[PDB]
Amino acid sequence: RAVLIEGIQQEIDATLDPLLQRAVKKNGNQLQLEIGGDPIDYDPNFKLFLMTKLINPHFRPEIAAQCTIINFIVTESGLEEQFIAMVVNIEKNELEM
Amino acid sequence: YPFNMGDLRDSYLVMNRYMEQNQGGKVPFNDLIYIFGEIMYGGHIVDDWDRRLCNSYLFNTMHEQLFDELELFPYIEGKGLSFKVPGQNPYEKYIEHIETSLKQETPLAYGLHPNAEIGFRTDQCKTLFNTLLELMPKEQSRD
Amino acid sequence: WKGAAKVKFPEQGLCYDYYYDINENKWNTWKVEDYLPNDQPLFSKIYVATIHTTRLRYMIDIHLQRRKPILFIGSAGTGKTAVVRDYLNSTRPEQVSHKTINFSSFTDSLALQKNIESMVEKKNGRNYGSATNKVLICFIDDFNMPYVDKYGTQSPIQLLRLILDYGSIFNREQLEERKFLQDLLFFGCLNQKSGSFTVDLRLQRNFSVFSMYTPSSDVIKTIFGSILNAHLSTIDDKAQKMAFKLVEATYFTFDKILKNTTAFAPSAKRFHYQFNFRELARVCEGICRTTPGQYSGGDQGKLVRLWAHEMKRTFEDRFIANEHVEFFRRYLTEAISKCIGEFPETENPIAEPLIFTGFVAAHQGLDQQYTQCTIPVLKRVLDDKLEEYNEVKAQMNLVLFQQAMEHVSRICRILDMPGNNALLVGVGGSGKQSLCRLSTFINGFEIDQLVVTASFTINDLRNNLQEIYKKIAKPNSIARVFMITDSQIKEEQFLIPINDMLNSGWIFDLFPKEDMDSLVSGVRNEAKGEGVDVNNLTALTSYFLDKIRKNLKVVLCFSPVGDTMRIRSRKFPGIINNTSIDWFHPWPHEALIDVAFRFLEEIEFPTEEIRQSISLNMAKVHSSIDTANEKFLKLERRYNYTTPKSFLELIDFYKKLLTEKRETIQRQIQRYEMGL
Amino acid sequence: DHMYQYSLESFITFFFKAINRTTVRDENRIPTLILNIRQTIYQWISRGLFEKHKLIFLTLIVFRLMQKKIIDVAYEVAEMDFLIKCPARPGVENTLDWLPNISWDQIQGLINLEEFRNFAHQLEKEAPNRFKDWYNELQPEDQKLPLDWKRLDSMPFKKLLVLRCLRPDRMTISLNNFIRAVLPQGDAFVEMDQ
Amino acid sequence: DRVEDWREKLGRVDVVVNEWLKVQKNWKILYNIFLLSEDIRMQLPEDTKVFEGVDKEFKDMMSEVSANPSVVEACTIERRDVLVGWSQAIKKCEKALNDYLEQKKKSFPRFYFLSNQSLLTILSNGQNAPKVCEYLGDCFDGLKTLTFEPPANPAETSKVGIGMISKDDEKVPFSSKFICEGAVEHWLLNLEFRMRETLQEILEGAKNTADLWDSGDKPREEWVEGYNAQIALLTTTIVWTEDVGRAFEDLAGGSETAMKECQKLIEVRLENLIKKVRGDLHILERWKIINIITIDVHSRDVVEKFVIQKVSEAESFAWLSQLKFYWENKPDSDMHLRQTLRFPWEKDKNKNKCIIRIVDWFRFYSYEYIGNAIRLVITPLTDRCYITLTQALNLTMGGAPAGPAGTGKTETTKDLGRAIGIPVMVFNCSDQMNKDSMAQIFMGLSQSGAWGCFDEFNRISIEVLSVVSTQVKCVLDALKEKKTKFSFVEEGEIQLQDTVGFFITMNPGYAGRTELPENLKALFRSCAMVVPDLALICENMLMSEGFTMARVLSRKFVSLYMLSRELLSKQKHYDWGLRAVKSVLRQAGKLKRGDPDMPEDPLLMRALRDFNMPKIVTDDKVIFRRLIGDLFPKLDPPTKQNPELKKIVQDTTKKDMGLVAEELFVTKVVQLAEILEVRHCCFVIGPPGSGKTCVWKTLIKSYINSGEDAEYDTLNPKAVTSDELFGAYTKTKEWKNGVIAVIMKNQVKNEEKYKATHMHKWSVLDGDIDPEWIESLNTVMDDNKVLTLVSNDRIFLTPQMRLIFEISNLRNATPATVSRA
Ligand SMILES: Nc1ncnc2c1ncn2[C@@H]1O[C@H](COP(=O)(O)OP(=O)(O)OP(=O)(O)O)[C@@H](O)[C@H]1O
Ligand SMILES: Nc1ncnc2c1ncn2[C@@H]1O[C@H](COP(=O)(O)OP(=O)(O)O)[C@@H](O)[C@H]1O
Ligand SMILES: Nc1ncnc2c1ncn2[C@@H]1O[C@H](COP(=O)(O)OP(=O)(O)O)[C@@H](O)[C@H]1O
Ligand SMILES: [Mg+2]
Ligand SMILES: [Mg+2]
Ligand SMILES: [Mg+2]
Repeated sequence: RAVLIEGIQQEIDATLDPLLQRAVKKNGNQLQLEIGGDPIDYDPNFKLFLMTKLINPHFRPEIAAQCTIINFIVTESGLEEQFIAMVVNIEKNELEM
Repeated sequence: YPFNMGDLRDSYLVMNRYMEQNQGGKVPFNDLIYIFGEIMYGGHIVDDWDRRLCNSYLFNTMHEQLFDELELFPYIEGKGLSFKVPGQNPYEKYIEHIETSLKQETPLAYGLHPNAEIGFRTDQCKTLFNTLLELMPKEQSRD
Repeated sequence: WKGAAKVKFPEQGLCYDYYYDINENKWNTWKVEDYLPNDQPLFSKIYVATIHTTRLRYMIDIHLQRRKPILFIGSAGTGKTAVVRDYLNSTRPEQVSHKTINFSSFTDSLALQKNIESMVEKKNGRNYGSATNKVLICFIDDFNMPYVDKYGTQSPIQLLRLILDYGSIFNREQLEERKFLQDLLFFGCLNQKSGSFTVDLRLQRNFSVFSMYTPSSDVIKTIFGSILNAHLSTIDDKAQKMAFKLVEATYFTFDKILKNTTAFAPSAKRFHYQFNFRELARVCEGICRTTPGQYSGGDQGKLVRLWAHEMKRTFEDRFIANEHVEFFRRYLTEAISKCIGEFPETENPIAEPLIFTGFVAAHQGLDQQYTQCTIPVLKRVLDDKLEEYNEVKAQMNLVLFQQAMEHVSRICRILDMPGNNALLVGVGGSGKQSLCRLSTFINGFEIDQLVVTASFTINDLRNNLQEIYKKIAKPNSIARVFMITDSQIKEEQFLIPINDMLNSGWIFDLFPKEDMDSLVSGVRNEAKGEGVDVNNLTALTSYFLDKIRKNLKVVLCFSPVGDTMRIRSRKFPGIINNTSIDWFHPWPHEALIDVAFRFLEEIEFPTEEIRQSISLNMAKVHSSIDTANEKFLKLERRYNYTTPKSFLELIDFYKKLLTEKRETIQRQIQRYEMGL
Repeated sequence: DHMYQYSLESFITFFFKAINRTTVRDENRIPTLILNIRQTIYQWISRGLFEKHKLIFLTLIVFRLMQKKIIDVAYEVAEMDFLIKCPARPGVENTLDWLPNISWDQIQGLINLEEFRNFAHQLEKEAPNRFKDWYNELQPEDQKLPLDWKRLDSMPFKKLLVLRCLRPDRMTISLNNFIRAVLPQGDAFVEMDQ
Repeated sequence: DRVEDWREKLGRVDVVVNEWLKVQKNWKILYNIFLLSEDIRMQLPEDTKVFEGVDKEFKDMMSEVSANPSVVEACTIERRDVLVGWSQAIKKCEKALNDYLEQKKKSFPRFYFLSNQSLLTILSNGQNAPKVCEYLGDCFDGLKTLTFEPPANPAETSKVGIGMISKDDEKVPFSSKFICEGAVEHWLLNLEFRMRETLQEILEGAKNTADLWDSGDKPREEWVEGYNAQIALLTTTIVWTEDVGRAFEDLAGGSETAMKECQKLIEVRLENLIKKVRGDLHILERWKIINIITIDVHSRDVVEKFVIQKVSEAESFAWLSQLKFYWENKPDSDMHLRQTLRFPWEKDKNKNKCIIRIVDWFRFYSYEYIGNAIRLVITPLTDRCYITLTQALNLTMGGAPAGPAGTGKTETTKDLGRAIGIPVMVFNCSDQMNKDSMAQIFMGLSQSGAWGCFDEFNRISIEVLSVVSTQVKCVLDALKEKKTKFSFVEEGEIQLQDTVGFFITMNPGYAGRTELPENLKALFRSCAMVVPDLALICENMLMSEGFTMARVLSRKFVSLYMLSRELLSKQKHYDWGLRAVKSVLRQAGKLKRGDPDMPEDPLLMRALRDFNMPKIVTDDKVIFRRLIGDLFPKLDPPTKQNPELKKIVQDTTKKDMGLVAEELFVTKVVQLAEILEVRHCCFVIGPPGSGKTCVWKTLIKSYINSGEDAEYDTLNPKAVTSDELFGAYTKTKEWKNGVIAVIMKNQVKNEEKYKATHMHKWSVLDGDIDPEWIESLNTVMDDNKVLTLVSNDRIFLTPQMRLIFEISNLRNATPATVSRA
């Protein structure tokens, strides 16, 4: 179905670089991408989430283009905007249902 | 220096063992200050200026006049705190006598000057604004 | 030293420029043999004698007559290697036997011993010298480079201090055998400001040290003056007087770069900004390409452009910051107002669309020109040649916008210059790899890229390299290019072979000495045809190395990110100095609108006015991120980065999302129209 | 300090607890909801805090309310920065007999704040008559500077600024007095669990 | 369903495969314990016959599976349940041994300090006595082995013991023949007692002849020769406590001189004993006499301190504090209450017993042989560290000496115990200590009245450390109640000998520290350990090397080296630490033994100046020469110049080298020759371009032109890799002879550097010294002339072979590496 890769702070391993390339090689009917030493078959509807527990990360520009960066950081007005929806659900529970 | 109730208990067990052997004979304060000061508060102290201090306290309190009422507070000549060692009374009286010593905390109790407290309050204020500085968030968030 | 007791100097000269003649007893001044023009195609073989180069040639003969090892110490591009590489070439082959050891940082005490053991024969007993008492020169170049361990002691250097003093290298197999070495000299070529700035004073003692000074206003005028005056005596009788005028300028500009250190100085970020002889050589090489027919006549304007361009594309290329590109063009239009002094019109010979290319003449059917095309002539030829590369090789679709047009132009130029290896620095996704493959196909050359698996070894690289060196060494050979990238170099060891290929000829010990006695033999039937001396076996080996150097181009393709290039440049001297750098900037606004519009073709749009208009907003968005990305680095510490590949993957996604969205409606609307 | 680490998940329960303990039904709720949440979160943290950090944490709150301007207090950005770290500029040897050199060195820092630019020349106008008399007195935070620097007493944060510079001993009591005045139900925050 | 059947088959294979590896490994151990041990076989006849029935099966079942090799064919649920059948029965015949070993540890409680492997070996060779004795070196402080009477039948090993041998080969004869009876743990407990009996028996003979060397013809120095090191020290300290006791009794009479005469007599015996260590003696009878010096120098320092403070009363604290050793038959013996009586002389109350008093802690001397181990110098700090620990043992809690590493916390606890007589065990706690491993230590400590010092106890896992408390508490809680038999946490009913003590030597600022739970700290009376005063250690080292006025000189000495650090130009090649002191004192000692009549001041002056000059640079020569001229004010130093070697060096340098023989050059060649004559390992350091090679090369070409062919194998150490230099195993396990190491073997014999007539061979190592490279050679750099390799092949460096290191800068060098050479 999917794979979440934890840690992965910065400098993505060389074995992922072929996978990180969105390119998949079409060997007739069955699709097969070359990851690691030996190429393995690749089925559709595969997801690969990478997550980085790191305040202010630094990526090589080459990697930032190859993988889309998405910053989930609760900071300043962030929480404020969560706590409103939180409070308005508890306080005025009428006209939220 | 880590001082613990075990260190006081230890120095009681040795004091007990030394007052069971003398009995009617005069007490050996000079023997008993070394074992108190140099041995039980040797373990902790290496500085050799703190060691001179640690003994001076002990030399002051522990002598023949201790059994008569004696100002435990060092060199209170004409200050007026005068916290004494209680005379012969029931045990219960000793705990009441410690509640009778003035609630007001003075550095003058330890032999330091009043103006030693004034320095501690300044050091207290200094340690607030060094911890506030460390935790002061976002640096005002610009303007 | 003009406090010199009884024997006073003549005035009007330094103490250096005077040797004491016994027969006159005067202090005559060093006499310099005026350059005679040879037909060396490699510019590295050309050697113009100066005052400094003769008074060193003497000092090398004075340290070879004795067994006193010499060390030359001077800035990265001062021409130390050339001074020694001339002397060793001019030695007698029965007196002296010369072999260079180019240190790589990774040249350990084992690797030096293998090089020295290969050089030296076996005398009687445990002794090892040359039989017939020859002098075995082991010329170290880049003496400083060897890897400085944590403590501060370079293993190969400490070995030499065991060879000079006691003369006894412990045999690394059988570590009991003393193995005494005899009749060796060592000729160092340390540059200050690279690797271990200085080597252990415990060696520099054993050596005689000889400064090689940064390029003087006279030394430049006596070298490059002598090369052009010689090479314009050819082209035309007029347009000589332009030689000294252009060489005056190429200095004037070169000086106003070195004197403004706050703009252009070698730094941690500006590690490749090293401006020394190397550049003036491949400016004076690019003017030496003028063929008599297509230049002869009034050269007041045509030359000075060819200059402006050749200058421009060995300095602009180098530069990172656009402030530095502006500073340069001010100097370059001061130089032309003083030295060339014409300021021909209101229109400067220097301009934006100044492009000179030798393949545009070829393609049409004109013979070995290096004349300027205009952009619209370059647009027809390149577009026609991309059609010709898609049709024969594996298909590569690129746009060819003016800035990518220029890039092929100034890579086809660096491949055409024989010996000169290209170095295309740019953020991964720039299409440096794709543009090189084009540039290579434009010229009659055949690109050889190694194919790295996940499990790759130094020995398998050394069979891929050895496969290429079987194709070059046959005589009627189409000069093979060698493509390397940042990803291809998995570990830092693989570079060691590559740095020895691009430094000079071919990587020492990639064959047995039985295979190389057959490769030499295949090029004996070519040498007779050239008219070069045969059965000399010194000039034939030398002539082959010149053919291998000429028929091998080494294009490496790095990115300037996280100082991975800087640490490579530090470790291997070859990479930066020996190759003609060309930097890949992010795509201009004018380019992006074109690139977007080519991909938006084969998508429907109501009034086609939209399709242009979208492609404006597709550029603006990608230009409007780069102005926010800069705002984001200044305001907070958070680093973001965009590449031209990032943009190319937007245009794809929009095209894909627009079809999906429109196909969902075109289905939905069909149901309603069918039903109505 | 280690083991003052609080989860978002744990905080959220105390934030909602505070909303569900409000007895006020929409009259002045939004005002009385804020107040209840501050006290609730404050006590929750303090119970965990050691003796020495309890005062530090309470000042952070009232300075972060000040910083975000939830409560109206006469403060300048530069003035709060100066209070949290006093730069001591040497150069002016001219002193008074009663003033320490350190106190004076801080005043030459204080004069860089546009409000207290003339505060030096003022201190050498009626020096022993007013300021010695002030500086000497026990509890000077409730006393007034009789060279018409009265106005500073009427703005509790600017006066708190002066006290650090001249007489730092009293700061820890002056701040405690200031908390109580400026913060809503401050008297209840400072007392807490006595 | 094909896959899940295959998964169940692999699932079955994984159980039976692990069951052989569980059995085979556990069988292999229990098999080896029974194999070749007819001793252990006859002891447990029930669990050995059962085991022989499980081995004979296992060999047959293994040869019946050899037909079906593959796991798929071999694996059956029948095979699995049979192997679970053995795991259960081999668990019983390992619990049988473990329960048996515990019986023999409980019978003779020093075994608890042997590794269980060594205990199994001794029990296996119960008949072969001389193999048992070998491992008593691990158990005991001294008594390495026993001597023996060569027996009747040469096939039999000798039972009859005629003497005991120390770890330095000092012999203490037994009064009669000590036979080795049937059981091992029985004749060892019989031996453990006999040790103390002989020691005790000899002390009666010592203290009778000790009162006689006051008046009688036999002096003090000639008397010490007769007896052991332990007994000749004890008897010296017993007659000191007597002397000072007779000096207080006289000073009660009013004789002011009594304490000054006491001081005079102590200081003459000390002087007369220093004149004995100067004259050529046997190395065993050096320490027997120098251990007496370090106690006598302290004896003096106490009676000085009594005369200065004017203490004219015994039972003042000053005298109670000092560690006293009495020799009385107290007719009112309080000793039966203070501790428990163990030994027969202790209970007799007719014969005189040696008793040890200090600040209301009086405990008999527990005569455990020590065998001339070196006693530490007694400092004003160590005097207090005795009060602390003694007070702790009287207050029935442990003692925790604490301070920076290098102070010797572990060594001062050991020395107190050694003085008292008691056996002191040391444990190197490595954070691998389990509950069980520690529980066994304490049980054996508790049973055999011994003292557990724990070197780096600070690195014990806070988990197991919280148990240590529960175990220590249980023992101490028993000692307060004074129970002879006490319940431990597990294996309850155990004997407690009263004299047990615990000492945790904690490095307070060491990294990876587990802070003791407050619970545990409240059982351990801490002590404050400071780096011992440099003055006191030098004052010993001076008296070791025949200096009578050592006290005064040693104050001059500490002053020089201390000021030198502060006011000279700090160099890496300077050593002003105690290590460099010892060397300069050794070379001053050889110059005292040469000319004893000369005053001590001009001789030390000369030695200090002579050896610190060649270390010292030009800038510092002019300030250092002045600094000596401050401490030694009016002493005019004459430069001691080798008159013969200086001439032959001048001749060689000119004739057969060619170099000019400058006065300052030959002075450096003479200065190298003098360094090489005493120090095997030399550093001819200097600036890059100077005469470093030429100086050692001219020395060689004098040793050739004076003595015999001095060969030299010049390797550049940094040039070759550290692996290739010493040599290491290839991919194939075959050890290659490396450069330095094959030179070190080739030089011992058979090469060009061989020993036929070569009076001085040496390998010159002319690279920069770095810590990684030199680390492998650190063994030879030290006092030991022993080189260790990766293959564990030893190369014993000859005394006529040197290591000359030619180095520009000691920038990467460790401060120790400089001191060593
Ligand atoms: N007393 C002397 N008389 C004549 N020549 C000398 C004398 N001492 C040194 N030299 C010469 O000066 C040089 C001294 O250098 P040397 O051979 O001692 O090496 P080094 O400097 O010790 O080595 P390193 O540079 O590795 O530390 C040699 O050339 C030697 O011949
Ligand atoms: N006299 C000369 N004639 C021709 N080319 C020269 C001369 N002096 C220097 N060069 C050129 O300068 C460049 C850089 O100098 P090089 O000899 O490689 O050594 P270095 O790395 O020490 O500068 C080379 O391409 C060399 O051919
Ligand atoms: N001018 C261009 N127009 C369209 N696509 C381009 C252009 N330049 C580069 N590209 C695309 O960008 C890709 C960059 O990848 P690659 O060729 O490996 O170069 P790089 O060396 O930058 O990694 C090219 O393969 C090509 O598909
Ligand atoms: Mg070069
Ligand atoms: Mg690339
Ligand atoms: Mg040398």
